[PDB]
Order: sequence, then C-alpha cells, then structure tokens
Amino acid sequence: MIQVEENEHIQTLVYQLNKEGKSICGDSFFMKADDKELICAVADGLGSGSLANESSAAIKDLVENYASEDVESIIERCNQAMKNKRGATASILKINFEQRQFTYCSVGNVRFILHSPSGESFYPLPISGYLSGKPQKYKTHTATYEKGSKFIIHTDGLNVPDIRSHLKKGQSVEEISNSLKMYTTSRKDDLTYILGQLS
Ligand SMILES: [Mn+2]
Ligand SMILES: [Mn+2]
Repeated sequence: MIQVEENEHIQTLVYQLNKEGKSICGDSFFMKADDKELICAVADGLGSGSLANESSAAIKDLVENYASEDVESIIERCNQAMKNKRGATASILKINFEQRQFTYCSVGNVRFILHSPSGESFYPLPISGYLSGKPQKYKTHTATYEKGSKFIIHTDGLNVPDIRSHLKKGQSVEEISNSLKMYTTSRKDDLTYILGQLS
C-alpha cells in the first residue's frame, strides 16, 4: 500500500505491506501534517498477526490522541498501553516546520535515518528492547534540519544494503520508494516505511 501526501513543508510517502499470507499488518503507522507541524509514528508489534497489530494499532491511536504532547510523553503512554499486550518497537517523530526543528524518540529496532544535502546525516543507534509495559529509559533527540533533508523511518522488515545512498541519490520520495521496491517483495515480515522530503 502506498500513500503520498504533501503540503508546503513536506512531501511524504508511506509504504506498508503485510507479512506473506497474513490478513492484518503487525506494523502500524500514524501520519499527520498541517501547516505548522508534522507528527508521525511507526510501530512494529512483536511477532505478527492480529495480536501484533493489537499492540501496534494501540500505539497508533495514542499517537493520534496525544499528538499535542511531546515525544517522550507520548512514548511513555504507549509503554503503559503495552501492559498485557505483546508489546512493540516504535519510533515517533515531531517536526516543527516554523523552527525547522524535530524531536525524535524511539524504543527498539525501528530505524530513523535523516540525510541532509550538506552531506551530514543523522542516524541514531536504536535503543535495545521493546515497549513491554516495564519501566523504560527514553531518549529524545532534538535537532535542526536543513531545507531539502530526506529521511526514512522503517520497521525491521525492510532490509536494504545501503539505505543512505538511496536517500542521497533519490530526488523525491517517489524516486527513493522505487529504488527500494526490490527489497519489499519477500514478505518474510510485515514491512512499513515512511519517507519524507522536507522543504
Ligand atoms: Mn512484528
Ligand atoms: Mn518486524
């Protein structure tokens, strides 16, 4: 499933496919942007199937409802919601268009790679473990981005040899998505990615 949306400040593309012969995606995503800010989140429920989706959809819903709060605060509420659920890995990203600034909070193997046309990249190593409901250290990265920045957030279903070069050489989220298409066909796992090109 490919979903594209743009406004003045960001062109986005979301790609989501279910694990082979599964009827429900274990991964979730949330995406909302208006003229001031963007919020998005990608979550991978443990395992797959409906109870993976139960955990990842609950994260999706919390991000939506608490979108006004800061990232750490939202991720906390997600951890709480994972009590007696399978749990999930997830990343949450807020962008303030007016300040060209982002805050990022993640737990587990969901990956965020930002590429700036000035060659600089932001590529935070993922926090170990998952959102299980147990007490969890959270870390927020806050940073300025450059006009023309290209980023991806993706679950571990997307395994690409050199994901940064794709972000570099592609000139639109469409181009980048197409260069990655060949890594999306195995269906060994649910596969979700968000691509953004920032004005
Ligand atoms: Mn999963
Ligand atoms: Mn996965």
